[PDB]
Amino acid sequence: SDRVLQLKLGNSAIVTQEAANYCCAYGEWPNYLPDHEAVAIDKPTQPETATDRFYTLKSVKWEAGSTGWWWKLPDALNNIGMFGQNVQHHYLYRSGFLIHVQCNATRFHQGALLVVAIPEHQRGAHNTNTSPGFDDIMKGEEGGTFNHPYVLDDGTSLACATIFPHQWINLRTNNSATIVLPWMNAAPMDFPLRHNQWTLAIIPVVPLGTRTMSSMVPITVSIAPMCCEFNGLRHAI
Amino acid sequence: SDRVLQLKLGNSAIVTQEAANYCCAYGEWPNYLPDHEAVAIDKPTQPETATDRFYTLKSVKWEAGSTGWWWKLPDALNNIGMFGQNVQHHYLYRSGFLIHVQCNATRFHQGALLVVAIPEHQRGAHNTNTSPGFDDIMKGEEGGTFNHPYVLDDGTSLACATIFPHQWINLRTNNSATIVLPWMNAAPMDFPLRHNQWTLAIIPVVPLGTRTMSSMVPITVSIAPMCCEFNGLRHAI
Amino acid sequence: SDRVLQLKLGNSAIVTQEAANYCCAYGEWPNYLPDHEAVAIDKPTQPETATDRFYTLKSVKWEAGSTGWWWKLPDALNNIGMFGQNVQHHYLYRSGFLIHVQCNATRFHQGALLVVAIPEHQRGAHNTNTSPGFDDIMKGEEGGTFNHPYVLDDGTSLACATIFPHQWINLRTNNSATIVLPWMNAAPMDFPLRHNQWTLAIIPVVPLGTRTMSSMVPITVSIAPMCCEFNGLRHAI
Amino acid sequence: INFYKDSYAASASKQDFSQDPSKFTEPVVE
Amino acid sequence: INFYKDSYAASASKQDFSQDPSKFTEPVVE
Amino acid sequence: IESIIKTATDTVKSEINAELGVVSLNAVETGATSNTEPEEAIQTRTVINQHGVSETLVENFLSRAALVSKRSFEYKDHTSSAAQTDKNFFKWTINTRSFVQLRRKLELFTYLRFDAEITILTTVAVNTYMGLPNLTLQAMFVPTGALTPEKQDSFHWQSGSNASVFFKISDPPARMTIPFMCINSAYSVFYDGFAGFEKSGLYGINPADTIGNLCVRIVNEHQPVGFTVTVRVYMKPKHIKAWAPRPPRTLPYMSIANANYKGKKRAPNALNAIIGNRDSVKTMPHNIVT
Amino acid sequence: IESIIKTATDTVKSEINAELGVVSLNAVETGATSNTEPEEAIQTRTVINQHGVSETLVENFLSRAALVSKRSFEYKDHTSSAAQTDKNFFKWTINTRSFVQLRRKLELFTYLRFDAEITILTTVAVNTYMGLPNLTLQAMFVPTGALTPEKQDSFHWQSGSNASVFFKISDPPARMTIPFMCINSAYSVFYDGFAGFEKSGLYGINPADTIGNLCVRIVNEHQPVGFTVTVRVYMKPKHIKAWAPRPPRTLPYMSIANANYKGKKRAPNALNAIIGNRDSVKTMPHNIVT
Amino acid sequence: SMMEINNTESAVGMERLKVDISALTDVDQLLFNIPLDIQLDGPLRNTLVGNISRYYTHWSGSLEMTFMFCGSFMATGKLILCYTPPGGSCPTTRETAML
Amino acid sequence: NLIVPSESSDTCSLIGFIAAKDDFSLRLMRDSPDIGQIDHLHAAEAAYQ
Ligand SMILES: CC(=O)N[C@@H]1[C@@H](O)[C@H](O[C@@H]2O[C@H](CO[C@]3(C(=O)O)C[C@H](O)[C@@H](NC(C)=O)[C@H]([C@H](O)[C@H](O)CO)O3)[C@H](O)[C@H](O)[C@H]2O)[C@@H](CO)O[C@H]1O
Ligand SMILES: CC(=O)N[C@@H]1[C@@H](O)[C@H](O[C@@H]2O[C@H](CO[C@]3(C(=O)O)C[C@H](O)[C@@H](NC(C)=O)[C@H]([C@H](O)[C@H](O)CO)O3)[C@H](O)[C@H](O)[C@H]2O)[C@@H](CO)O[C@H]1O
Repeated sequence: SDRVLQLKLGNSAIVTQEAANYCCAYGEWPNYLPDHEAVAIDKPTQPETATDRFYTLKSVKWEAGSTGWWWKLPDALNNIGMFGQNVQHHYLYRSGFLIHVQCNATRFHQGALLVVAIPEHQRGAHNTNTSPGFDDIMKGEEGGTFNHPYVLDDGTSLACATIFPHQWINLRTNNSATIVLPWMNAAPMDFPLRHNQWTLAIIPVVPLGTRTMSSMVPITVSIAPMCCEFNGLRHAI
Repeated sequence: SDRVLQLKLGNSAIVTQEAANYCCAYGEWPNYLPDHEAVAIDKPTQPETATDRFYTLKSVKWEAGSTGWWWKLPDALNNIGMFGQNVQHHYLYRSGFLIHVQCNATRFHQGALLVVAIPEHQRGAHNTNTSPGFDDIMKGEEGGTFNHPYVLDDGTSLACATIFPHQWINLRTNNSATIVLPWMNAAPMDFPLRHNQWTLAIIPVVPLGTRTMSSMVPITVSIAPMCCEFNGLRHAI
Repeated sequence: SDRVLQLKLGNSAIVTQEAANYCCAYGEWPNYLPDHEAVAIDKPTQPETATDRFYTLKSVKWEAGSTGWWWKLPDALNNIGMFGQNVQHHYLYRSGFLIHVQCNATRFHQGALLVVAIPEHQRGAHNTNTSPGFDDIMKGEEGGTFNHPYVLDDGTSLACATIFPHQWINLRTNNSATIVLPWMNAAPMDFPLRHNQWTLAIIPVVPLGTRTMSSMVPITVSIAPMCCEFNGLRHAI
Repeated sequence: INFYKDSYAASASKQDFSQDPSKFTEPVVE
Repeated sequence: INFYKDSYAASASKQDFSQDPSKFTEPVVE
Repeated sequence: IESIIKTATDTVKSEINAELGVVSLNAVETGATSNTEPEEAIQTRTVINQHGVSETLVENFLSRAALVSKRSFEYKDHTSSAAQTDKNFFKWTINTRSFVQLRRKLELFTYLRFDAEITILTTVAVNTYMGLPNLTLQAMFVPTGALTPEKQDSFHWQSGSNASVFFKISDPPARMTIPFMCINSAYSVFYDGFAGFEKSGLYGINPADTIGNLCVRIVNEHQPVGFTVTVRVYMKPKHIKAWAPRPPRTLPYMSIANANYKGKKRAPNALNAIIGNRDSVKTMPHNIVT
Repeated sequence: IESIIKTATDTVKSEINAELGVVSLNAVETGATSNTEPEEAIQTRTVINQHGVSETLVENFLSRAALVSKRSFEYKDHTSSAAQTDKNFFKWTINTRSFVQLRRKLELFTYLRFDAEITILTTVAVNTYMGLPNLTLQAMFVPTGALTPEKQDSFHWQSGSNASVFFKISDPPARMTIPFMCINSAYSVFYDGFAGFEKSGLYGINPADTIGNLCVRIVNEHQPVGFTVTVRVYMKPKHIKAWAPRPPRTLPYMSIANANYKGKKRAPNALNAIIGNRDSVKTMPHNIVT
Repeated sequence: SMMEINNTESAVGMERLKVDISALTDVDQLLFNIPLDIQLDGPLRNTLVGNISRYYTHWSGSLEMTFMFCGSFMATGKLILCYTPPGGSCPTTRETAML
Repeated sequence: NLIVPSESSDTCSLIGFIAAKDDFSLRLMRDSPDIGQIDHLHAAEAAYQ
């Protein structure tokens, strides 16, 4: 009941069947921006199935000395599909996200994945007073790697990161995490190229371990934007 | 009453005020594809204001020995704006068009423009048995020039081209033509990169003439796609 | 409808027919001073058609290097007709004004006239600490010329002078401006020889230009005092 | 709050939300 | 007590006892 | 049509227009501003706009307490000082034109009717240091043209009928409301004329619009040492009615007696160039580099 | 389900459970916290729990007046002082990040909407002793990026439209409420991005979340001796709405511009050891000796 | 109120309040551009919307730009006036700005 | 194109206006950067005489 899950958005579908009951972030489902919260007065484009569909990223190799992986949203998707084209042709952006993180292994493998969506993950740099630059933050579809995931690369803590919307991929129990993110910003819409509302963080709290045949175990991230709005149509940036 | 005209689509607006009462092609207004005529069963994207908006092409110089200009639709727009991105990311396409052709000059200038939208303008080549190639037909945003506009480059006639949806720009009377085209195909939708439903033809039946100061007189084509549908979402071609 | 206009006051009439819909200053029409705002207790003379009639001033030559023209009211009219005699024989004065500014040229001429009525146009002098004298301000029927019309000769701006009651004479569109001024003073009545409630300013924002035969283009100012009251009858000053 | 006997003594009157911008934006007659 | 004309001027509002901890403790759907 | 506006207007959703008849194209030459709505220009959405408009109320825009006078004087023995010096007292004809932030705000209008809330801050500095005296000051309101005192111990300071306020430096600042005093229903912020029957009077200055005089002394006899006493007068207009808005002052003010202008030497706010220059009309001044 | 909670919940008595079916064993991997009640884990009694929860209200947890700025400067003659020195005046861009107790409390949340109650304490020390002057200070609120004064007797201190507060050292501390000022519905306590359209802007700093500027001068002319004047600014957030709680800061703060981290050299709060070490996982750190 | 779009050198005084357009011999040509931050110095600053806004810090709401053509009656022509929402550089070609 | 006959002026002018609409709002009142002084104005001392 909690394991079986079917996720159809647009022309994309995902059947995960070793799932663990999906996370709706703060009990909030994505919606379109209502008229009493709206600011930009032009009629938005809501591309629906052209953008509200699962975008699979490049898989990362879960390895023995791995620290963690992060992707920033919408930045991981700003150059993919018709979502990326609506991002590049519009000033404003608003959507929710359906994040589906996939990692299976054998029944002889051990390993726990904290799959956590962090709102406004302002990254700190280590051992310096200089703030992280544009290239450290805006990695795009490739994402980044955690430097010190124990303090979540911001001087706080991995241990208290369960205050954020999260699931776990414990290789005993499940092979997929599913987080549903709403719009998470102080503003109604946003310029999607200079601001990230959510950071999907995927962290090896318990490392991958087995004594069976060593296979490449990947972690696959599929992200569906949900309820996309785009205001301020112009030329492509 | 017939002269004043206001054309608002999306974020685009056109006020022409020396117009001559716009042509609705075959008395038909563009609509979305209804369910009883639909074929492709996936939910189409209907981008609305992201695509249903005026696209201005490059202006052409109306000159003394000019023969004519043609643009093929959707091919003139398949690489412009969010219409071009929806064209490049989808297999199927259906829209109507609002064509607004603009050419003014002084009250001392003379000249008549047959502005005619030709459905399925299968172009013939002159003085050869070889059919026109891909490069002769698919000019894109630049359009083409009529070789023999008196037979409409297909062995027929300029003189009977008023059977097609047309207006005139007689420089006495008006400075703008406005043709509203519906979907004009034997099929409900179409692959927009290999088939052109309409050809906007703009032909000097009476040449530009004056005895005042010679200015560059341009002909400006603004085309609004109307009721865009796009089926078969995939990667960009 | 907006172009045709007929202005009958007293024995004077003006038919302008290239007008642009007359300005009523602050949406206020001239009235006589009511009893609940009245101060001077003697019965005023209200000469009606003897004073409430168009007074045409001397025309000014609109020329290529012209800066602007100003007339101060009531000072431009204090020595004209029966208005001037009622001004010279009474201490107190109150009226509105109907200002009709006239300037036509050919359909080959270009030029824009900001015709603006400025309340309490306290003129500044340029490049000095000394205030303007009596002779700089009180020009009478001849009026004055703007020194620096870009700052309206008071260190402010031509560009924001549309906050005042104004019309334009764009030689394309119209040949006449018409501003209806009410009484505009902190006091109910006023001594008309030492205070000007309104300044009609007429400024070449776009200069006169043509390539046809150069004719003298004049600007003709016709001012009708409206609802004249005069208190404090005595000898002529 | 005002304990003075003159009404001009009171605090500022920041309560007049009546606007008529048309006397500056549309001072035309037709 | 507030004698200022702006509502932000008031004292702190220590009266909101509404809790929804389940949006952090049970953000699940089933 | 006059209406009560507490928030900015809502945007209604709009659709595609293709109409031959009624018009984004207006008539400038009538002097009217464009009434083109965004619903008629682009294709809009519904926005319920909850943005308040109260901070641009003229009452809020002008009821800021602004510095109108700032006078330092020596508080000392003035047996052997110059006849120009403020000898433990100054007089000040109340104007709103000496300090340019309040001046440009009030000169946004032609007519103003307001009560003048007058706040008086006094600071003292020793001219070695032995401490600051808690001095009593007298500020006496004197009408325009009336008799002002000529020395510190003048018998005009008795204030039989002039309003005087006594206040100490350790106290909060002295605060009085001067009413709307004009013989007219509004002050003339600009006065296009002479307020005298001969032709030698001052242009631009109507003494009806002068509030009055602040005659400010130190009530104390002088100390054995000297002090510099700076009196700052603050005016808050209140119960404000404003009429006939004007172009704002662009050029720097030259004088308080008039609207004379010089401009700065270069753009911005020069005589022939109010806005700072760009290279061409197709040069974008802060173009985003990508 | 959202509900009003004024006290901690009561415990119901429970009995012996021996059931084959419904579960003390939950699902961590869903991201949900254990809903196991003590009634279901042990055999409980009835406890009517009257413990209030009002002190952990976010309004009470954050409406403490906290030191946000502490600036000393010389109050003296500054004819011959360095161009770095505060020459009888300082400006301060209002931040909540310079003092780490308030910073960590506000950084417990992602979004905060609050009005800022600003309290200003001024202390003065003589730089021999002759007494302390009751000085008048001006604190002028200036918006983010706007013009701040450049000297002590600047004409920007006239405050035609800027709010200024004048206050004396002998008075109670100056106190103003700054509203919730942000162009957004909340401040972003953390800002994951750049607030500029080019790629050279600062990371983590949204100027929408900057309250503004406190420009604090001494209004007095300088005394013949010098004084050190320490201005302490206190901010109490009020009318607080807080969104999206975060892990608390564990490592020491390095800067106010960012969330950069170093940790301490050893546990506790080191980069690789937040909690202080014990010998083994089966070593009890404060084991009772009997 | 009048924008000072021609805020260039050699444009002296009143010449700054108009933009001279001429006949061109190339198509789709840029004529002028306008920076749009009303809180800054530029063609919008000495306007009624610009000067009052610079007494304030925060602003919301739509703007209208009205352009009056002041050629002759015989002068004809078509312009396209494009507002581009922010993000990248100012558009320099017509086919980029009409998007 | 701007297309004029021989006796029209070949260069034409555009006057641009800007207004705000009625959805316009202004917050956070500050001193204007458009006016300033670094001295006292002329005749301001005469108010003390
Ligand atoms: C501060 C900053 O980030 N950049 C400065 C540039 O803006 C500056 O370039 C000059 O900027 C000037 C700005 O125009 C105003 C303004 O601040 O809005 C226009 C005001 O009306 C004017 N005020 C008065 C009372 O005249 C004001 C004033 O002149 C300045 O504050 C004086 O410094 O300027 C203007 O556009 C100039 O044309 C432009 O060159 C550069 C200097 O090149 O310095 C940067 O620090
Ligand atoms: C005071 C007392 O009764 N005993 C002291 C021992 O506790 C101390 O042993 C060290 O105690 C440390 C306590 O951990 C904290 C704390 O006070 O809770 C953890 C805090 O996060 C940390 N604060 C910061 C800002 O880093 C705090 C801080 O480091 C200390 O106050 C600095 O002195 O410490 C910790 O567990 C150590 O690992 C442990 O050795 C002994 C010293 O051995 O001194 C006793 O006086």
